[PDB]
Amino acid sequence: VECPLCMEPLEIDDINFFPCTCGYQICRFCWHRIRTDENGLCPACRKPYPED
Amino acid sequence: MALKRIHKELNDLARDPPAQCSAGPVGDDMFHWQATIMGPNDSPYQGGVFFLTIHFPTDYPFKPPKVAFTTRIYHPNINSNGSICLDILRSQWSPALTISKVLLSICSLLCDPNPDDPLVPEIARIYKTDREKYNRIAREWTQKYAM
Ligand SMILES: [Zn+2]
Ligand SMILES: [Zn+2]
Repeated sequence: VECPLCMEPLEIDDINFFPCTCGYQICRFCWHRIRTDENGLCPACRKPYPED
Repeated sequence: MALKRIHKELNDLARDPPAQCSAGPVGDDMFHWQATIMGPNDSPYQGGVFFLTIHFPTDYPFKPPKVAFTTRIYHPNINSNGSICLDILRSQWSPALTISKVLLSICSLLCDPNPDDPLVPEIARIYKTDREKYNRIAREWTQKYAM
């Protein structure tokens, strides 16, 4: 499994880690980046993530 | 970490490229994608070999990639200097979007261009005024630039 956010593998316990219930799951080492330079939006929704 | 995306998509669209858009070689920089696009059968655009140097920033899968066509193609939405702006890439975009979607957007723009002018309106104005006027030069230009 590789997150389409960086085309890099994921973690076993990261498979159930989704900052959005739109089925879009992504490794922690990807979501955190969205909250660094981006407004923390869904890469397929443009909506802000409910995550902290 | 996140850079892998550039090479991963590069090889991905190299072996099995989508419709019209094909990848493979890189430019002067790893963030400088040297992809190649092919023209459709409905519009006066041939395949040949048209390079489009897409410049990715340090936030490629987060910030809109700066697409700059290398091969000067006569397209109403592709300026002679290489200025090519994607509609879905205008006014930001959704964080991480595969390059496939970005490239496919150019393909959709190849089949009957958009009258909305970008940097230089000339190419869009001629299309907006008369199709044949641009049709005759489009197929001619694509042929002369087909090396
Ligand atoms: Zn990742
Ligand atoms: Zn969402």
